[PDB]
Amino acid sequence: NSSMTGLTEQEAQEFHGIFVQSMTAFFGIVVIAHILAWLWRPWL
Amino acid sequence: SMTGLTEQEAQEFHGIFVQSMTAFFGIVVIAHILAWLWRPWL
Amino acid sequence: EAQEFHGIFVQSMTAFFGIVVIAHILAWLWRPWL
Amino acid sequence: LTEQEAQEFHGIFVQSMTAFFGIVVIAHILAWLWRPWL
Amino acid sequence: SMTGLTEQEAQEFHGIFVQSMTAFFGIVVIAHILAWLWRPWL
Amino acid sequence: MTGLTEQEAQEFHGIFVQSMTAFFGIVVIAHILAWLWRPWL
Amino acid sequence: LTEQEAQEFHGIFVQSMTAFFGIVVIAHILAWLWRPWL
Amino acid sequence: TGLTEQEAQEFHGIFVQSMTAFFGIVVIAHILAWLWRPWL
Amino acid sequence: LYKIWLAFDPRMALIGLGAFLFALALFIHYMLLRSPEFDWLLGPDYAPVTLSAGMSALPAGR
Amino acid sequence: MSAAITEYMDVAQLTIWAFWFFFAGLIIYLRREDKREGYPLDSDRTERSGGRVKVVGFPDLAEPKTFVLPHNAGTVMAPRVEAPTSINATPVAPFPGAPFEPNGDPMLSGFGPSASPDRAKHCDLTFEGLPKIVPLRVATDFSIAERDPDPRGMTVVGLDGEVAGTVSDVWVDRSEPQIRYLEVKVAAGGKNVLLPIGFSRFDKKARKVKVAAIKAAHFANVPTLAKPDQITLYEEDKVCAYYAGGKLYATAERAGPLL
Amino acid sequence: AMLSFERKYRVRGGTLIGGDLFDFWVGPFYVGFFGVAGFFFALLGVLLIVWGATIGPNAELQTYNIWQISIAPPDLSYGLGMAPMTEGGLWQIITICAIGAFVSWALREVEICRKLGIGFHIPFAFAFAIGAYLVLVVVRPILMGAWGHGFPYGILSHLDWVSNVGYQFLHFHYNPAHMLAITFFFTNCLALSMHGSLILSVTNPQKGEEVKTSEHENTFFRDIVGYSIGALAIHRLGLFLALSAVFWSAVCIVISGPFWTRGWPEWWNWWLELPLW
Amino acid sequence: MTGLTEEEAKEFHGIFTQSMTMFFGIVIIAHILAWLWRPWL
Amino acid sequence: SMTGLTEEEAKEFHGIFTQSMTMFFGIVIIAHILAWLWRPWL
Amino acid sequence: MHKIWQIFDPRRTLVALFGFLFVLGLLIHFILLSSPAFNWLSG
Amino acid sequence: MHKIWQIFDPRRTLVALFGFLFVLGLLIHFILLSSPAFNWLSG
Amino acid sequence: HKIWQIFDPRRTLVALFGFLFVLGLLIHFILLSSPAFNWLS
Amino acid sequence: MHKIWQIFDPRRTLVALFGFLFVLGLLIHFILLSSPAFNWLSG
Amino acid sequence: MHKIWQIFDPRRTLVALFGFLFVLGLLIHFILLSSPAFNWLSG
Amino acid sequence: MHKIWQIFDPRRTLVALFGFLFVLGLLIHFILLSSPAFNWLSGS
Amino acid sequence: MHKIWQIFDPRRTLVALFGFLFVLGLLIHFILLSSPAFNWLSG
Amino acid sequence: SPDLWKIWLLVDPRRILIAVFAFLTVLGLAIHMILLSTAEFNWLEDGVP
Amino acid sequence: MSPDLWKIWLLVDPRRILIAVFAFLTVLGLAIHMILLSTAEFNWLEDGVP
Ligand code: BCL
Ligand code: BCL
Ligand code: BCL
Ligand code: BCL
Ligand code: BCL
Ligand code: BCL
Ligand code: BCL
Ligand SMILES: CC[C@H]1c2cc3[nH]c4c(c3C)C(=O)[C@H](C(=O)OC)c4c3nc(cc4[nH]c(cc(n2)[C@@H]1C)c(C(C)=O)c4C)[C@@H](C)[C@@H]3CCC(=O)OC/C=C(\C)CCC[C@H](C)CCC[C@H](C)CCCC(C)C
Ligand SMILES: [Ca+2]
Ligand SMILES: [Ca+2]
Repeated sequence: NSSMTGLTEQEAQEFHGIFVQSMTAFFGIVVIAHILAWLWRPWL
Repeated sequence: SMTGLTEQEAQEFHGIFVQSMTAFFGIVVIAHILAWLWRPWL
Repeated sequence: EAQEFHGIFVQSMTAFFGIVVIAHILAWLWRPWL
Repeated sequence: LTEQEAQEFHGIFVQSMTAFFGIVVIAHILAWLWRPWL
Repeated sequence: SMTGLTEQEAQEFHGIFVQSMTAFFGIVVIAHILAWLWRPWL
Repeated sequence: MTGLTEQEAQEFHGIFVQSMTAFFGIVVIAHILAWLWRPWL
Repeated sequence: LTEQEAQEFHGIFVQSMTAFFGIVVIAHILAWLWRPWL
Repeated sequence: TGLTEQEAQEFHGIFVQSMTAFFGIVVIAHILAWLWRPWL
Repeated sequence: LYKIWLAFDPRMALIGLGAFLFALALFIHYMLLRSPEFDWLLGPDYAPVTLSAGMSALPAGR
Repeated sequence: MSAAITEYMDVAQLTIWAFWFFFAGLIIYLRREDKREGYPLDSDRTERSGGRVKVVGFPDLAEPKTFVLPHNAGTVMAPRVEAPTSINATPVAPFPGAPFEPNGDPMLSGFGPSASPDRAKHCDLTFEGLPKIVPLRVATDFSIAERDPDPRGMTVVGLDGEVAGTVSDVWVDRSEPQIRYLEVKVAAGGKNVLLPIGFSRFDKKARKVKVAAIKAAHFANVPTLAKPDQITLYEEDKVCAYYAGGKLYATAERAGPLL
Repeated sequence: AMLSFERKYRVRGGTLIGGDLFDFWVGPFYVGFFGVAGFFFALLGVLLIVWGATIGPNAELQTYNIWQISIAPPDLSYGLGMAPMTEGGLWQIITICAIGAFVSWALREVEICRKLGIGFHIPFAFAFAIGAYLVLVVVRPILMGAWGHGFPYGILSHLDWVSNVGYQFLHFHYNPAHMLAITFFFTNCLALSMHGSLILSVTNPQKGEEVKTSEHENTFFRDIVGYSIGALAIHRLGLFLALSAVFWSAVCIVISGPFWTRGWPEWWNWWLELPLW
Repeated sequence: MTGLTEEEAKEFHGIFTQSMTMFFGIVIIAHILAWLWRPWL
Repeated sequence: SMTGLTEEEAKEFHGIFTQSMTMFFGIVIIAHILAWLWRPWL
Repeated sequence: MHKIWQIFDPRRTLVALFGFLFVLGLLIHFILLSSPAFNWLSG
Repeated sequence: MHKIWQIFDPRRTLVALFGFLFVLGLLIHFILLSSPAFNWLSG
Repeated sequence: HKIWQIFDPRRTLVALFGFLFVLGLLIHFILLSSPAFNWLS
Repeated sequence: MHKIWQIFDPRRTLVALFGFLFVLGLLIHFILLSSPAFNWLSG
Repeated sequence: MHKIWQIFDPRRTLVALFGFLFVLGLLIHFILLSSPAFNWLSG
Repeated sequence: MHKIWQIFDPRRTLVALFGFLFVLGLLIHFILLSSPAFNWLSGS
Repeated sequence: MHKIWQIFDPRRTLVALFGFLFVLGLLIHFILLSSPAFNWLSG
Repeated sequence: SPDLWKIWLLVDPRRILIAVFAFLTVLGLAIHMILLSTAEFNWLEDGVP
Repeated sequence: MSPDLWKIWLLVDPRRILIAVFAFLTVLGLAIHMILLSTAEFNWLEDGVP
């Protein structure tokens, strides 16, 4: 029949590719923001 | 896919969405530059 | 038609923004906030 | 709902609006003389 | 013709609606003139 | 639409107007007497 | 429900009640030894 | 309850056996509790 | 402007207008009663009580 | 025994926390009872997986419970499974959550406010086994209260004030003595159709029944009953749903918006 | 998702405002125009509540304890004007957002009623709850002459408001409209337990029994109290009791302060001073 | 009783075990850092 | 029968349920041994 | 002017009017009684 | 501009517009009364 | 100009007019809450 | 007494009994904690 | 990223985003109005 | 004596008896804990 | 890990994920603003 | 008990696992919170180290 | 834990367990952080260090 979501290997692979790339860019900005925040005011 | 849009029209919407979003970000960046000149918060 | 309406929807905004700009210019003359 | 009964409504609507705005202006001028707010 | 009045019934109603309104407004003006003499507010 | 004829409405309105005027007449006299007793303005 | 089950349940009920009362009597004897209330 | 005597004898056998096991460690717990701090 | 009575029921328009005007009149009369300056129920010869020797009508608050 | 359990804990704090554990358990129980109807859910999540994923949320479904109907009318399970049903409408837009536009004539579509399930095709029975909703012609000992106007002979008018027919008979509930339906003789083909009392506005002074739901011309397509002197639970829903569709389909202005 | 019988009811139309633009569903919810407006009214109000908690009464008293979070109305010295954001102005904006959210919720129910072709009893009943809220934060503060008479937005702080307003009349139990409102509330709770019990006891009968009929329901309470109101009328009665309780609660608070300033027991002096005794 | 085959049950378990292990790995590193920053026992 | 579980499945489930419960108890015992070393309560 | 009675039922508009005037008359008298400036029963 | 009355019903538009102007008029009067500097029912 | 194929231009004007009026009210009230910019004093 | 399961459902009885024992176990532990003599959590 | 519109329909998304941005903009302005050091209407 | 179970249902009697006895037993223990003379958890 | 999207609906995941991140982002900013040590708008 | 595995013939060994996991978590939360309430076993406010 | 620990996913739905564990861990993580912030010893935003 199909998977639990109706997505094949290629569909899941394609979404995962964009998902991890967007998540990587989001985490990249987050890391830069926390570096700037640490320079502004260290918390630990 | 699960929206009723094809790849061609979803691409067409994305172009208008991005250009509008870019113009919004540009006005925002200018706004914060002016706000920083008016009264810096850091 | 999404183009004919856009010709008058945008036309109305410019009149509204122009009055808005005039009001804010007068408001700034009355009392600056920055 | 055709132009014959849509142009008649516009003529009454604008005439009422102009008359409503005309006395509104008079009220504010009188209000300004009574107690200016600026 | 939403209600059922014709061009004649509606004009007869409007004829004395104005007259009643004029009578009502005239008393109102007298009331406010008398109210002004008793105790002006402006 | 109610059922009253135009002629029958004339009969009611004539009595209504006279009765309303009579009630207002007593009311006006009552306020005139009240004003003579103790003016309220 | 029937007549024959009545004596069957009653025999087990009586024995179960007798055993329960037996423990109760022992507990009260111990309770009296620990701290008499009369 | 639709439970004939065939299946009401081994459920009881486990139930009694489990109850004895449960009561067995209860007694040990109370013996330890009594040694720690007697209540009578 | 008979067009108004073509689209609005005369019985409902008068009931609504009469109720509106009566409600408006009651509201405005009360608005005058709220202000002691225009509270005619205090009497034509109303004179506020005179506070002397450190009297205060109200207790001190915030 | 004291009020203090620890330096900070006390009996009142334990009691309120004990309630929250019970209340959490109670809500789970109630939510489980809620999900005895209309579950498992119908979703694109299930449709796209080919029925591999059942949408039930949390808590999941309970075991089926049995309702033994009186007069051996059968036993109905509350968390049952119903056959798939096809709607008589098409989506206005393909995105999920979009509504549907009824096909054909909306009044006769059986969709939206005119939609109705297929109830059991047997009459609702009184405690003694007689049909409950029957006309006054067979409930002879039933009668209209003396102080109330008799609906028989009243004129039935539609949404637009046009005459639709006359009340030929009154259908009453035998178990609880109240009016349920007005049997209206349609003055277009002389066919008697039922009018639920919930869609009837009596005008006692003019002896007129006002039906704001549908027009006078719509009374010709009211669903009819197989037996003239009794109505099944299946037919009650069909009659009531048809009038309900009128509240949205009778006039173009009823679909909205106001502005 | 949607209920297994729900798809045949998801029809376009019935919107009061917006037409096809907002006529859709998000999960189980129907949104419509007022769902969009109601959501962002609620979103802004909630975010300003969190911000009000973030600044707190002051820096030292600021707390995120959900019991202690409190957004207070302005001082009475501000009257009916707007107050600064940290001096009650936040409460005024949140109140406006709350009114927008509640009315949008009621109007969204109207659109849902129109879609389903059912009566409008539910939005009508909800309007009473909205009206009671409007009396508390709009009508009574306006009659009293200050927005500071509204209750603060806090889980426990609005109880302190109720306590102190109650003792502004020295014994609030003697408020005659309060007594009537409580009678309806207590009667409603009694009627709800009776109705819930009767439905459950009939559809879930004794072991090895069939589902009872409407005759059993009528017979049951006739056997107890000698009267049965009927299957339809108990829902009228329950609605009437619940709405009457809220109506008389709105009356009881709007007469406390605006239309009565003495202690509430003193109001009964009209009865004690009758010349009959 | 879930519609999951034998292979998917093993396959899901394999990825689940890895993901849980990596999550537990990060948690352990975080707690080691937390312990160095401010020990609680 | 009652649970749709056969005699062989119940034997299978019980063996690993006991194994998982035994390992969970083992972690618990270690935790309480450490807790007793840290701060005894008896 | 007389045609207003073809619109409003004369029976209902007289019971409503008389009841309104009676309530209004009672309201005004009670308002004056509660006003010390116009209370005529204080002697 | 003149043909905009074919899309928006003039009866419903006028009803909504007058409801808006009335509520707005009350609001402004309410604001002025609430402000002691422009309360004309004082002084 | 393609925004009108996803938004009905007649429903949008009502929402747009409702939005702008609400926004204009909020700004006026915010200015009234500010003593420096309260013009009714 | 094996016959006691003829009238008591083994599934219903077992879960009810285990729930009964748990709350009783909580009740007795908490009663002991409330008693200062038997409170093992205090120093 | 154009395939995000194959996941999120431009109908529900474009009006949700504008509402979220407007509430976010209002919230930040309210936050600044509530901060004395950044209240531009203080004078 | 054995004839009592003809009218009284043994299934209903047992559950009511067990519920009654447990409440009675719980009540008596609570009463004794309330009385300082018989409170065994006071340490004296 | 690409097979997680054969378990979870990507559309339902993104809405839940984006909604959580936005709430989490607001939460941390609010927490910082509630502490005077990290409030960047106080001066 | 010679045959304890027979328990899984009357209680579903799926909702039992969910109930056990939920029950153990709640009990574990409760005991931690009880210890936190104690001035002796509160490991976050005891000042050690 | 035996080569048959994978049998659990035949009993419990992997998707519902994953949703339950993710929601539980997120709530638990928020709860523990909030508990630490509520203590003067472990509130890292108000300890004044550095
Ligand atoms: C008070 C003195 C000590 C302390 C004394 C103890 C003692 C004594 C115990 C714990 C136990 C626990 N403590 Mg501790 N603990 C302290 C402070 C903490 C703090 C904190 C931030 O301060 C936290 C978050 C915890 C958290 C924990 C959990 C790891 C554990 C309870 C889990 C549970 O209920 O599973 C129940 C729910 C389940 C679903 C269990 C499932 C069992 C499965 C089948 C077995 C494999 C598990 C699988 C791999 C998933 C992992 C889950 C684990 C249970 C963690 N402790 C202080 C510092 N703590 C208990 C423990 O060791 O449990 C393991 C325990 O006995
Ligand atoms: C010392 C205090 C006094 C006292 C002083 C007061 C004061 C002051 C008040 C009352 C009010 C009430 N008192 Mg009293 N009262 C006292 C003692 C009592 C006793 C008692 C046993 O002694 C009782 C039974 C009552 C009962 C009552 C009720 C009649 C009434 C509260 C109900 C109500 O108003 O509904 C109204 C319901 C609402 C206002 C709810 C509004 C709902 C809104 C529209 C929806 C909100 C949606 C929400 C945000 C959704 C959140 C989303 C979630 C995810 C779900 N009082 C004592 C003697 N009492 C109140 C009243 O009458 O107000 C009208 C009131 O103000
Ligand atoms: C003493 C207080 C310390 C502190 C001590 C700790 C300790 C100890 C821990 C954390 C942990 C976390 N801290 Mg910290 N933390 C502090 C201050 C912060 C602040 C802040 C603004 O001050 C924030 C926002 C955070 C936030 C976080 C999160 C990154 C993390 C909890 C995530 C979670 O709940 O997963 C729950 C949600 C899920 C698990 C869903 C996600 C499922 C994913 C998809 C699993 C995929 C597996 C795959 C193989 C990839 C693995 C990658 C890892 C899972 C990351 N901390 C201060 C400085 N913090 C925990 C952690 O490290 O977790 C990683 C942890 O143990
Ligand atoms: C406060 C100063 C004065 C005072 C100032 C005033 C002023 C000013 C007025 C009154 C008026 C009235 N006063 Mg006074 N009044 C005072 C103290 C009193 C006391 C008292 C015990 O102290 C009493 C009992 C009254 C009583 C009255 C009523 C006679 C009258 C109210 C009429 C009404 O309500 O219409 C309700 C009744 C109806 C609407 C019935 C309608 C009848 C119509 C007109 C047709 C029927 C006519 C006839 C009755 C019947 C013939 C035909 C029939 C149909 C068959 N006053 C004090 C002392 N009073 C009012 C008045 O005079 O009205 C006439 C008035 O304007
Ligand atoms: C503060 C200084 C002055 C003052 C300064 C001003 C200024 C400046 C203005 C006014 C204006 C007004 N003032 Mg002023 N005003 C003062 C004191 C007062 C007092 C008082 C008792 O003190 C009153 C009663 C008023 C009253 C008024 C109104 C006459 C007018 C507002 C009309 C309006 O809002 O139209 C809106 C209402 C409608 C258009 C009708 C609403 C219809 C109904 C109510 C709604 C339902 C609609 C229905 C269902 C369908 C209708 C369809 C059609 C019938 C076809 N002012 C003080 C003394 N005032 C304004 C004006 O002049 O307007 C002409 C104006 O600009
Ligand atoms: C006050 C002095 C002591 C103390 C004195 C006692 C005494 C005395 C007793 C306990 C008992 C218990 N104590 Mg202690 N206990 C103390 C403090 C604690 C603390 C704590 C936070 O400090 C905790 C968590 C506990 C926890 C416990 C439980 C292990 C146990 C209650 C079981 C129960 O409620 O069953 C209710 C729940 C059920 C019955 C569910 C049924 C499921 C279980 C698995 C039944 C199995 C049956 C059988 C054994 C199966 C095995 C068969 C074979 C394998 C074939 N105690 C203090 C320190 N404690 C009791 C006990 O030992 O019981 C075993 C007991 O008698
Ligand atoms: C110490 C306090 C510092 C500060 C320190 C930090 C630190 C540290 C961080 C931020 C972060 C953020 N800060 Mg900051 N920040 C401060 C003051 C502010 C102020 C203000 C008015 O004072 C504002 C408005 C912000 C706002 C922001 C956001 C831009 C961002 C959090 C977004 C988010 O939660 O996404 C979650 C919500 C979503 C993801 C919803 C998404 C909606 C749409 C539909 C999805 C599109 C996805 C897109 C395709 C891909 C996203 C990533 C892209 C690569 C851009 N900060 C002060 C000065 N701030 C975080 C950040 O940088 O994240 C990027 C972060 O780590
Ligand atoms: C009038 C009879 C009773 C009644 C009826 C009633 N209530 C109703 C309805 C009806 C018929 C609905 O149809 C509607 C509903 O959807 O019910 C499920 C509703 C409802 N009644 C609710 C609550 C409620 N009703 C109450 C009372 C009553 N409701 C009466 C007793 C109370 C009380 C007594 O306190 C509460 C809390 C909701 C569950 C729901 C309406 C939901 C709603 O309006 O949603 C929009 C708002 C949000 C989603 C979030 C709030 C947004 C705000 C901006 C936040 C600020 C709120 C507030 C100003 C501050 C916080 C309050 C403090 C006191 C803590
Ligand atoms: Ca420590
Ligand atoms: Ca720090």
